[PDB]
Amino acid sequence: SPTVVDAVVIGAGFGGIYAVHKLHNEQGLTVVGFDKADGPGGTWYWNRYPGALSDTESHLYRFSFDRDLLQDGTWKTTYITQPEILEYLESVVDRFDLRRHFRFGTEVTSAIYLEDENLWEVSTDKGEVYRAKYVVNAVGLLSAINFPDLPGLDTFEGETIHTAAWPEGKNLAGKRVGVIGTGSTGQQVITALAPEVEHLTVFVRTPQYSVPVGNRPVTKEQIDAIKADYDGIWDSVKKSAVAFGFEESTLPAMSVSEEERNRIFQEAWDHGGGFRFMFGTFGDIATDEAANEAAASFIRSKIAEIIEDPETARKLMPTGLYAKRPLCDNGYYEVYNRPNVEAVAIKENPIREVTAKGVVTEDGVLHELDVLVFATGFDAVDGNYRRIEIRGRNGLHINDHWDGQPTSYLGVTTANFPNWFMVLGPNGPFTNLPPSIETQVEWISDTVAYAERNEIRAIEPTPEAEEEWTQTCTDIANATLFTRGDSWIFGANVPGKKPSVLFYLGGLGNYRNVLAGVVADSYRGFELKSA
Ligand SMILES: Cc1cc2nc3c(=O)[nH]c(=O)nc-3n(C[C@H](O)[C@H](O)[C@H](O)COP(=O)(O)OP(=O)(O)OC[C@H]3O[C@@H](n4cnc5c(N)ncnc54)[C@H](O)[C@@H]3O)c2cc1C
Ligand SMILES: NC(=O)c1ccc[n+]([C@@H]2O[C@H](COP(=O)([O-])OP(=O)(O)OC[C@H]3O[C@@H](n4cnc5c(N)ncnc54)[C@H](OP(=O)(O)O)[C@@H]3O)[C@@H](O)[C@H]2O)c1
Repeated sequence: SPTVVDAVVIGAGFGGIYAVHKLHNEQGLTVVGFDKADGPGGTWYWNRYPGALSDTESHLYRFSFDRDLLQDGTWKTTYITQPEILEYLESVVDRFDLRRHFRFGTEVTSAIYLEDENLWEVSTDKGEVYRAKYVVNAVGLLSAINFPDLPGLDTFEGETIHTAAWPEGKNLAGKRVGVIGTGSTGQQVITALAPEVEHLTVFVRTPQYSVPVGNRPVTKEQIDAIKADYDGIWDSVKKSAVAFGFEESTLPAMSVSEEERNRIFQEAWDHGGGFRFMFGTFGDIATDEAANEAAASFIRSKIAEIIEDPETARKLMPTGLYAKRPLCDNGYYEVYNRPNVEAVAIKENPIREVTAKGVVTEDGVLHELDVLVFATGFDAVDGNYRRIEIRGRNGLHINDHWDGQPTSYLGVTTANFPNWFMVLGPNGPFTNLPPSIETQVEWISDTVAYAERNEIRAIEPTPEAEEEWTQTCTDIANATLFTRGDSWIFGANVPGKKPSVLFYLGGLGNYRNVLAGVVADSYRGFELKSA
């Protein structure tokens, strides 16, 4: 005796919160949501590591769809910490009475399409079964935990924390900590842990490029000036490419004098923001090799000013293309001048084994550790889809459908899987994410309503349309240097995972233009089954 509902939503982050609001409050459908978390927040429920903070400016790292909720927003700094975002997202849940629609502490273990009924059968880890005509997957593009295995790790004194599963209230003051990982998460937790711990050991494998964040206090008059121009601010954001609120440059870097190139880089550096350094200074830093090297070397010279010990600056000096997700920090490079901060270059002096009481290097040197923080990445974009049994038409598994690379049509849809939608699924926009999540959930909500109104019982894309979208994303990505960034953005960070394109990099405005032309062209690329 399964529970019948119109729509199932998986995940209670940004995407699920909004999807439950659109499907129930606006369209009046019966909806059930799920999250293995005990409450809402998604990313910001799980990542409670110290230093966790958004690189989207405070006034734009939030929903834009409700004007009253925009005029009630509050914040203290130019950027916003994890406890502030979790609080904001919880406030959205109470504001729209969404809580009662969500089954928390529950994991969706299977999602099986029943063709003869045109219904999805969704079963959970608690034993309950549901049947729905629509399924909306908001399972998170940076959500499936990546946890590398090390020799003898099952045999260790003390705790092993992956940053995306940090226990609330855990403080490491006065302890002896090691951190592995030098991406955005590692930098934040290294910078936050340095003043409190008595010895920090950073196992650095690939040092990265990072600019100052510039997180400045915000006055009431500043907030009010933003609130009285919210419409135009969001209008410009949604028409732009990366949607961070700053003017995106079209000036080629090597077309100006060396002094002007320096002046522009130094202005962004002093202002702050990783995305602004990459896209707000010149227009070809991500597509022109000479422009990219000008940006990379300017950052290197700054790191050489900061880190006094030249041998310490050597291990932390980033080489190669400036083509990973732009990073910014609250004083990351100054940490290594502290006497109680050690850097270990893992590529020269590798990790050999985890002992009972610490980590041994091929140094013939053990580093004792009360705690070992894992600042490693995510099985990004497609990870949380491959972890569960998703079968569509003819019972074809999602892993067999996504045999090689994960694919979509327009980032929100895939073939053989009718009435089945993805928020931040494969081959979607690469922007400030809340306004791209809103764009997707809005199109998904409008597409369900169109099915309900015109009596369609199954919508799904054609293989021809899906392959056309893959090619469109592949051609655009091949015009950039991100394809050679060697990061999670192209699926190169998980061993066993085959690299591929994973993002449409045409920008949010072009993406929204593509979605609107698809709808106006009577859902071009979509097969409709009626009656
Ligand atoms: C530390 C950090 C900082 C970031 N900073 C920024 C930033 O400044 N700007 C920006 O644009 N983006 C940022 N991001 C990225 C992005 O904005 C967030 O990941 C965003 O909140 C995604 O929202 P979501 O709802 O799509 O997914 P998530 O927040 O990841 O929510 C997915 C949810 O689905 C649940 N789930 C998955 N599978 C199942 C299942 N089988 N059953 C039940 N529940 C399931 C998970 O528990 C999770 O709670 C950051 C990400 C991280 C990790
Ligand atoms: N906006 C924000 O402030 C913010 C903050 C945190 C996260 N994020 C988002 O989340 C993404 C991922 O961030 P993240 O830093 O958690 O992930 P990440 O970019 O994948 O970083 C993983 C780190 O772990 C290292 N590592 C991986 N496997 C290892 C192994 N087997 N042994 C040793 N070291 C290993 C990596 O080194 P290698 O490079 O050598 O592989 C890297 O330094 C970011 O790009 C960003 O989109 C955003």
